[PDB]
Amino acid sequence: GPVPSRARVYTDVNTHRPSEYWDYESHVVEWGNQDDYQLVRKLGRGKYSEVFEAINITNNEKVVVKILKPVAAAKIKREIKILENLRGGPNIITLADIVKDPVSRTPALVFEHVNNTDFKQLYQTLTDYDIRFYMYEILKALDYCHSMGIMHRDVKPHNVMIDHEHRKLRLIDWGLAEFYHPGQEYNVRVASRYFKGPELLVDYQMYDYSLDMWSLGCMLASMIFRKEPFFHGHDNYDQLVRIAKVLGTEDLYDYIDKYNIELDPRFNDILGRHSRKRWERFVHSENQHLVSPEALDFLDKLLRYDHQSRLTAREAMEHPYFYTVVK
Ligand SMILES: Nc1ncnc2c1ncn2[C@@H]1O[C@H](COP(=O)(O)OP(=O)(O)OP(=O)(O)O)[C@@H](O)[C@H]1O
Ligand SMILES: N#CCc1c[nH]c2ccc(C(F)(F)F)cc12
Repeated sequence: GPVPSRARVYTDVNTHRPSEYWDYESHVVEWGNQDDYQLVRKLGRGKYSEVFEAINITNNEKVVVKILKPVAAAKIKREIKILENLRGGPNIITLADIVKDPVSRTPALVFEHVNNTDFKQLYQTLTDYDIRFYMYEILKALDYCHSMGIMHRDVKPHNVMIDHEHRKLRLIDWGLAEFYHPGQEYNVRVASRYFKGPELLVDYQMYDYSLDMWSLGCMLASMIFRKEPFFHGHDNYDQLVRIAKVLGTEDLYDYIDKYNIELDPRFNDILGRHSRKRWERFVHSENQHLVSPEALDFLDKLLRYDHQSRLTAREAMEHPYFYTVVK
């Protein structure tokens, strides 16, 4: 069957920590006072929650309340434990409280509010310097959570809040996050389609933190090349074909061979034969201002089929692409 894999960094984190750290089922939730929060307006509704802007009436400060939809309780305790474990970490959203919603009778996660800049404005106007600056801020969040034995598994621009006025970034939406345990087989139905790593698309379950680094590369490619999304699959199968038209099919077959993966036969008629395209092929007059040899070298080291061959978040921080960023 498939050959096992383990991360090349932070494999022992959850072994060195006490069981209480990762055993989220055993965690006893400390419930706050639901009346401290007055809902102001609905901000959105996803598959797993309804999101509201609210006011903490004990300090008159804005908060965001995520009221969980009645779903599997195991997912809820996992997100709570991860948020508590990561609290105070660089650029990690702060979980301010956990209360029982009086209407839904389900948990409501209270977060610090970020006065976030409109997603479209960020995509359209962040400069070359700003992309490098904010990518460095995301790497601080990812190296932190990976160093804490957690993979985010849903890295994408809608999960990265920026209050541009205050040069403030927060990595949010930890609902798909998981503790990394070497040898564990994980569910491949994670991340948004355009950000799914090849490991997910080829149904390789023994993945790790490096999945986040692929997602980050997808985010970077779409920003610098002005191509939203960069890999535009019609479904999860066509998603792998879109990647193969850029990275080539030879390296894909080598990846499948190395990990002894049985590729879904549905791919035999759609993958075709493709050679890697040099990153310069995607440069044009409308994206030249965001492209540099350092950006292309960095992107090249994230977008690799072999999850063990990608830069880790800490190695990425050392890359020349960030030399210009004020530290
Ligand atoms: N801490 C926070 N501060 C401010 N706004 C927040 C915070 N957390 C979440 N939000 C906002 O809550 C809103 C609703 O979130 P939701 O997951 O339902 O939608 P979405 O982000 O637009 O979708 P998706 O990420 O799946 O594409 C979004 O506009 C998001 O920016
Ligand atoms: N794509 C897109 C827009 C966007 C939303 N949140 C971000 C966080 C970082 C970056 C960075 F500039 F660093 F790539 C971009 C965004």
